[PDB]
Amino acid sequence: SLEIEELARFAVDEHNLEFVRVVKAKEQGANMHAYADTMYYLTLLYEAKVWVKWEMSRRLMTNFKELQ
Amino acid sequence: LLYPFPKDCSQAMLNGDTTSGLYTIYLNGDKAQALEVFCDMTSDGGGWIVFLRRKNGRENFYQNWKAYAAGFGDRREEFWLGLDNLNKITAQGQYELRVDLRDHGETAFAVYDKFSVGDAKTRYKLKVEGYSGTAGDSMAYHNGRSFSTFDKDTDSAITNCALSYKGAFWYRNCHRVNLMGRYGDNNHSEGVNWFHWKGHEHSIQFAEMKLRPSNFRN
Repeated sequence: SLEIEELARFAVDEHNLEFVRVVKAKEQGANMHAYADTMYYLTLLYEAKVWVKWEMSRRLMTNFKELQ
Repeated sequence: LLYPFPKDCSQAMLNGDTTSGLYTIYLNGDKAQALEVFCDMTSDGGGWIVFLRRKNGRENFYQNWKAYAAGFGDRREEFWLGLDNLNKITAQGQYELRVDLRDHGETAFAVYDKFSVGDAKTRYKLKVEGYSGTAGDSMAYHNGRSFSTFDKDTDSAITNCALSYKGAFWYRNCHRVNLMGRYGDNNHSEGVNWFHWKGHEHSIQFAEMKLRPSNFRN
């Protein structure tokens, strides 16, 4: 829920509106492995699509977001 | 002939060859650089070099880097044209990509207005942009990725995508397209997948990827 709110705030920031709350959140599209890239479908009324992606950098696992 | 050494299937078609089948093309119209390719002359205006065909599972697509660089298979049947060939063809001008999918009497397709493959030094880096069609935009996820096989992973991969998902592709983490995946494999993400058409738990019966100059549209 804290992570979902950070995604929703990130989406509003990337679009820029003043974030009030998350109405609905669903994840879809990940391959069947731990730390697979996934799309969040957020209702906040607005509908946002936010990538949560993972990449290795110098044998460290990194996590980043993109507004779709 | 209008083009005595046709450099792709669109020049072969402009020469008056209108029947799908095997044709000799010549990279950069060089007589010394003959390549026998399968031309799809009937789909969506014709003039297409086919570079992937899946239709029955008879051919092995779970192959190493060298096989994907060189190409493998009977070009009349299931095959992969080879990444060196794709690099050299896409370097000749501005090519578009078409993907034809068929499954249990249903059909869909995707077109990408810009399609190119980098050289071996780039690990055959994919450029794929400008989606239209009915299959859904599953290649966008793969734009900018290097190629990977079970025996050559990337320094950015979380898991070995080719090993895990029984194929070879321009993987990220890992795919929304797996058209060189394992035939008939409905296990999550392991099969002949086009995510935005049939998802990760449905291996598609028939798939072709093909390319031609984008100016052929006009």
